[PDB]
Amino acid sequence: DKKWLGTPIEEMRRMPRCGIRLPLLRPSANHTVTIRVDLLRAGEVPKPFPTHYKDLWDNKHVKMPCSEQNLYPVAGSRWELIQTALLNKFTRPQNLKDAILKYNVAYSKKWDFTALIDFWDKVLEEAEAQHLYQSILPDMVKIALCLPNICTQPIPLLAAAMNHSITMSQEQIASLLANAFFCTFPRRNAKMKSEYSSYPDINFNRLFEGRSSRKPEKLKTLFCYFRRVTAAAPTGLVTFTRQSLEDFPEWERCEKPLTRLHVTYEGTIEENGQGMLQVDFANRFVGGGVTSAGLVQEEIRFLINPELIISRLFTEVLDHNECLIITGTEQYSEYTGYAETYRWSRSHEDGSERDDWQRRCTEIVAIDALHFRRYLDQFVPEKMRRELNKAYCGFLRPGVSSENLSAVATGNWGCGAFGGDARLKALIQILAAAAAERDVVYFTFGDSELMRDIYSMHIFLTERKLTVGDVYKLLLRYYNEECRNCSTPGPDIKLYPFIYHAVESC
Ligand SMILES: Nc1ncnc2c1ncn2[C@@H]1O[C@H](COP(=O)(O)OP(=O)(O)OC[C@@H]2C[C@@H](O)CN2)[C@@H](O)[C@H]1O
Repeated sequence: DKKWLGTPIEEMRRMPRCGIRLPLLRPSANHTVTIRVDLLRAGEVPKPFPTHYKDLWDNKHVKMPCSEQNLYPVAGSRWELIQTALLNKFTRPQNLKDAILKYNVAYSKKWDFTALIDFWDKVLEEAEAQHLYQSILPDMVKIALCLPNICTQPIPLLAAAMNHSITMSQEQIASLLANAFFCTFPRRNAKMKSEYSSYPDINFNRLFEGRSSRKPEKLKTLFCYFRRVTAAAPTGLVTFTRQSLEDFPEWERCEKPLTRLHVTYEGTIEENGQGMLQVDFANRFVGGGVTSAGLVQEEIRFLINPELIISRLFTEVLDHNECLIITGTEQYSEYTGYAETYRWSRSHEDGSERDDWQRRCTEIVAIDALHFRRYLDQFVPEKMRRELNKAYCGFLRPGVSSENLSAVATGNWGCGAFGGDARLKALIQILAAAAAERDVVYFTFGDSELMRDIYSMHIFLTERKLTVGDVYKLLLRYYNEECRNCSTPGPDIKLYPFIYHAVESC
């Protein structure tokens, strides 16, 4: 045999149908809202609040390109320079390189534009190139230069240990991302920077470097988005929430029972996870290498739903106890392949319903696993506890009862690029979801043996009525008996065989 095992997917909970009704949208101490809630209507472009541009240039807010404090030593206005540079007509790729470098002179040797030049000159056909420089690029410039009429309210940084939300319009995000494309955000470039060293890259200069064969596919994917959002203004909202928990369960003592499992070797988190909490296998610097050379699970999601990318403008590097939750991003592209075989396939028309805040009914959580360079390192209790607490923070929704929480749509978190063991991580996610009172929908991404192994272990543990704490104690025993005093690189016996023996022996 079967393509899926466990509980039928029809019997799992989904949004917004399992959704609480939303409370009224309102600005508060822990929620920044950048549009007029009183004027928010389905099918209408949201109105910025406030009506006129207000600037903050300080250690707690985004440094906007259009700030009067964005100055260049000649002090002149850098925003005036950006406007003059970008309002020239482009007919050849050198023109675009030269424009970006007019307000980035310190990087005129360091930033390579080979990928941009090759895309324009050596990938596109003539009519496609013409469309790019006659239509798409000038439309992008115009939405970028409208920034102070669109993003009128200062955007707070979602800094370390903040529990805070930002809700902004898809139109505001389009203007911001056009700016990132033209690399206009100040103080976000120097490799020896201080203020923003703990923030991800936002400006898109590394998208334009080198000769990776995947750069044309990343550019096709982003130009699909920019072509659609400059042609017809998008009408919905997107919320970005930083969440930080203080109190974690005492896992060894947790008496909660396991929840339900559906596990399948067909399908993906993004297509088969509708109405479910969709996991992003993140970097602690959210978005990973999306605007540089990365092209695995996180980067692909950030390309096909590009509104995710703007999280990099204001989300500080995640600590152990933190996650980011993004609600309302839209899917603009379809893809084939993965990593070095990734291709843009076509435009996607998102058919998601919107909630009462005009957000697409798509909820994504970024949780970063640890990057293990040795196999045995992940079985150390400290490290197991770390992964449990991370996943718990991602799954937990303080205030909300269990019957209003959708299933988690997840899979082989930490077990590709980050070197984790899928059988351990599967159990870690099962326990975290149990403590958060959510069911699990687990995609094994073509591994049919792994599907049968996860199913068999879950139903073994469930039938014996083992608690979260019972299971965690078995993890601690595997560590003590097979890993702690182990000389060799791999242990003598595997986790699942150990568990079956320990329980059946008792
Ligand atoms: N779309 C997908 N749906 C379900 N599973 C997927 C999907 N895409 C990839 N996978 C599976 O998930 C595994 C792990 O994906 P990776 O992206 O390598 O994740 P992980 O090891 O946590 O690496 C984290 C870093 C940090 C990110 O910025 C970039 N990659 C892959 O080896 C596949 O088996």
